[PDB]
Amino acid sequence: SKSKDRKY
Amino acid sequence: HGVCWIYYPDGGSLVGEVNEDGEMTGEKIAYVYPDERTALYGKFIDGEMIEGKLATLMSTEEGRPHFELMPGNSVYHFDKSTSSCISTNALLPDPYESERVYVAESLISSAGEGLFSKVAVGPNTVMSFANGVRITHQEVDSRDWALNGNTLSLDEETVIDVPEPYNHVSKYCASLGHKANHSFTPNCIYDMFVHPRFGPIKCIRTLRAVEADEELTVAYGYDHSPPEAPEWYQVELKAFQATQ
Ligand SMILES: Nc1ncnc2c1ncn2[C@@H]1O[C@H](CSCC[C@H](N)C(=O)O)[C@@H](O)[C@H]1O
Repeated sequence: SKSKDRKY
Repeated sequence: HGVCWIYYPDGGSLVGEVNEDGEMTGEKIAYVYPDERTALYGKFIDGEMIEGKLATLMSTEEGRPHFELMPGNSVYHFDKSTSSCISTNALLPDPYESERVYVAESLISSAGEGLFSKVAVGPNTVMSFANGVRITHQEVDSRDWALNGNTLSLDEETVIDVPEPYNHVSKYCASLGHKANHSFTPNCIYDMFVHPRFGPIKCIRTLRAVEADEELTVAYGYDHSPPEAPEWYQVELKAFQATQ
């Protein structure tokens, strides 16, 4: 995702 | 009659005499920030802030908080962002955050502005709030990185963004967490936060003690092997990888 702090 | 305190996991709380249904409804309810001292005191309905006036918790007696109202006429209300509105009062700063952080030129080269501590604090200290407009992962992931400098994932449904020109503090300063720069050796982390004005958002919390005027940094946490990341970060990831 092109966002900070996603939980992968 | 009894007072109740209801804590969020982040350490903020609601406090007051509850009504017959055990709801936080009345004219003398307060939200107390994680410093256990700064408060927004006044009218709440089922724990939603209708009119909170800035106050300081001066003592507690038999569990009952005793406040002193701060001077001025700083009032706050629940004002969760939407997909197109960041805030009803974009220039009204958060009173907790304003005592803990300020924005200045980053110490990181070519990184623009950064977020700095105003005072020395210990580990696990909430410093700043990351609020923004609420849009979908589809919108963000389907558009160019140049539009995604300020996007922060909130949960699996929502991303928080501070789109231009609200990324300049002269247009938006109600919260400042979007001003923290990235580091692979960060002194802060993102954490979930339930804010009485912003609603459910994220905060910047220290990992360790920090000194006054120290720059606050968080790991942006881009996926390194889906790296799905802007160029400056891909570059920085290689330097980081080298030093290891
Ligand atoms: N470690 C780093 N190196 C270079 N640029 C960085 C960086 N961390 C953050 N940035 C910059 O900051 C942006 C994310 S928002 C961070 C606040 C920004 N520096 C500002 O002045 O408003 C990125 O798009 C990138 O331009």
